[PDB]
Amino acid sequence: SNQALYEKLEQTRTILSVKLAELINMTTIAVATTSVMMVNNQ
Amino acid sequence: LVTALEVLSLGRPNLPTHNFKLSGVSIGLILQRLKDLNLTVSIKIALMNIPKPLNSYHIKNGRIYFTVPNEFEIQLSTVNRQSPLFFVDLKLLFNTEAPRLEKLINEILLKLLSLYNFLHKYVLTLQLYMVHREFLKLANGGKFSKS
Amino acid sequence: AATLQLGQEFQLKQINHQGEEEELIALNLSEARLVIKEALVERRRAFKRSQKKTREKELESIDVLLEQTTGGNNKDLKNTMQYLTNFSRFRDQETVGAVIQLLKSTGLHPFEVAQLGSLACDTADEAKTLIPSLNNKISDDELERILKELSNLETLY
Amino acid sequence: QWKSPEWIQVFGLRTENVLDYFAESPFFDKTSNNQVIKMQRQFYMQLEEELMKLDGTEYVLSSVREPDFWVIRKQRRTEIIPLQDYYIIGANIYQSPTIFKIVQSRLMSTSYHLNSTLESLYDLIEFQPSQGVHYKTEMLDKLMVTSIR
Amino acid sequence: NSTELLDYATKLSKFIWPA
Amino acid sequence: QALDAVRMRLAQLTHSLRRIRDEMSKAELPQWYTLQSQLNVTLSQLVSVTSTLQHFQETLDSTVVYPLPKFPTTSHESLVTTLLRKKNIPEVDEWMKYVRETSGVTTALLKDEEIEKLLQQDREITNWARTTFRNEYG
Amino acid sequence: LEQLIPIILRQREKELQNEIKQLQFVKRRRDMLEHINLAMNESSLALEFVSLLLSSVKESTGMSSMSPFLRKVVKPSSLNSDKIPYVAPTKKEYIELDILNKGWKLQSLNESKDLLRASFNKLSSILQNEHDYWNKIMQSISNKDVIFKKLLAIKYG
Repeated sequence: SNQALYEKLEQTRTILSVKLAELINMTTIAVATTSVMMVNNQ
Repeated sequence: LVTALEVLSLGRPNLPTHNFKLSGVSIGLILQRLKDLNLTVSIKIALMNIPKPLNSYHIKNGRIYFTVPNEFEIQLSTVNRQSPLFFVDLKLLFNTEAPRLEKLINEILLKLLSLYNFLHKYVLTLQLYMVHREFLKLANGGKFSKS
Repeated sequence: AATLQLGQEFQLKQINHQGEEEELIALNLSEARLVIKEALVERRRAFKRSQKKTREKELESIDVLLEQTTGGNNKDLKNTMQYLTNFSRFRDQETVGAVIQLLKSTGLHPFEVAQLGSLACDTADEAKTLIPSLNNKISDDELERILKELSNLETLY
Repeated sequence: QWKSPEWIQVFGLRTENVLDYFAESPFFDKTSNNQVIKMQRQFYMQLEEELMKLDGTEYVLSSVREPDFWVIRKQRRTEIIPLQDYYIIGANIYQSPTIFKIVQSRLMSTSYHLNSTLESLYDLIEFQPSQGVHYKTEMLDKLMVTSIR
Repeated sequence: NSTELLDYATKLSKFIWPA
Repeated sequence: QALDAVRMRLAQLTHSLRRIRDEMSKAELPQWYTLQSQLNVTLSQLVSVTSTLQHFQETLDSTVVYPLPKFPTTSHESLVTTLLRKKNIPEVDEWMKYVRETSGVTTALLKDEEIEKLLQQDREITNWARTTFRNEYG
Repeated sequence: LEQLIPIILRQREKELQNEIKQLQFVKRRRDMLEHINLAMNESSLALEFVSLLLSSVKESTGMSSMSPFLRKVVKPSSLNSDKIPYVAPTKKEYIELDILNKGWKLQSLNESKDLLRASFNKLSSILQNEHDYWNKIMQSISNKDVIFKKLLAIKYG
């Protein structure tokens, strides 16, 4: 049952970090409002 | 001249009294209507053969509140009120005991003499199930020997 | 063969259990997955009713929760669900209704439109070569248009 | 905008009168053939026939409905290439739709409203590491059933 | 009084809504 | 052609928002997985519509749409004005102008003629940031 | 008179005769209904506008998204299909839009910072209280203290 914590936890870490970099790369570039809500949802 | 009297009386009341939504934006006599309803019921109840345990009653403001003692920290008293009268034998009733009970009495009432029977039976059961409710507590509590 | 002449039980004329006449029901590998995955849900509700008194992980997990429902004698249906899901590009029954609206607009046979919706093609020659029954029954430009609208209806899930 | 009800009752609501109304509008061009006609006067189909002789911008009628919805088509003749399409609705001047911008507007509204909901729900979130997210007479009935039985 | 209505109500028959 | 998909995505938008309305119409809020899922569907529909809208912005601005004589306008007139109202809701335009006032650059800097340099600095900081992310991910 | 006793009874016993003779979250639910209500209104109006705008070039395919009133109002093969010169590139050559973009992105940054700080506070308090709970559990489990099992139970006798 620990392998589910390996894959699941590691997936949450990759989504957190990579999604954070995608966030900062989308904060820096009705398109503006869609950027507001995409950033907020990230 | 009507509109002249209207502007004399500040405004034009035919507009709000004729318009609906515009009208949507713009006590002792009622008390005497309840006493007139007991005079109609009191003569039909006065003519019919009221059972012996129901000869005592108190005509309340717009209703007939009659009692008979029992238990369960209360007294078996009910409030009755209806409207029809043309039929002497059967008498439709609208009563309440002092959600299921309301529709049960509005169910057995919508069919004078029936009311007691049902109620009697109910009381009986509640006196049995009194007994049952006691026996259970005797079966669990101070039950030394069960044989 | 593949010449619009199937077997006896697979003829265009079918009869239901009530005695009425019904056309042969041909399904493509799009709604065919949503119908099995659909009915298995109400089957799970029926199994949990009498009990009182990314895209692959959810697929296999739901197939396990439904495998617990059945008596462990129909795993080829779950492997078939993995086959369809691995070969399916459609989703949601609304878009499927649009696809039926685009297939029935030409006036073709149910088996033909099933082979149309079940295969991924880019040109009309692909649809005419993979489907030997369709070679002159419908225009090529209309098939290319259907493949364009379908190409806009497919989304990577 | 542009409201002029005084010129409506003195001349009526006809094709020529509408040509004069749009001629009085600020959207009228000085290089139009109608202005050339006005210069020739100092020196319904017949009007279009006369407009076939001159060269320049044009205001050709499109669709005839009485008395409300008329189309005014400004077109620069050369083959005739159009310019803009005007519409008269209740003695008012309407602009070209340009669909895309309008399609932006509605979406903007929906987005903001959704944002409102998205905040409101986040105000009711209870975070627990073991519980997750949180959001901050029968026996008497059976007695009466066995009683009436 | 009626004297104000006999001389004021006569001007209410000639009047279109204001524009 | 594109609006054939715009009507479908807006239809799924109305269905999703109606489902969220049904989930929020209860006394106690249900599970959060369905709420967040429906919200993700809503955002997917909005982004899906805005993407195709921004892709076809030069074609829609090259045509005019107004009803034909085949239209019951003699009975209803304000409705036809509502169906082709370019004017935005006063809330989106009002708060739009307010945000334009609370953006750190107004028309007084338009008179100074100086925006492309600030944009250049912005893009440069995008490059620096992306390089720092390259290293920190390395 | 049978219509006055109910309303008077809902708006408004002998003691009253002599007395007159001598003389938090429900609001949030409503906020949900209001916001989602406005979103439903704008979405429905947008859908109707897209369908009616569609009805100009339609083969009746896009009239299927209408209401029973819009179908009898609008007609197929109607409206204007005229074309005008391009207006988008002339507006794109201007630099009046980048300002708004920068502003909205800055506001996005600020809001993100605020929400992240609030979550920092909440998770901080949660970590404090839960850490106190763990520090209290350490004195109730090792190998001498017995413990059993969504809470922790314990048998005495």
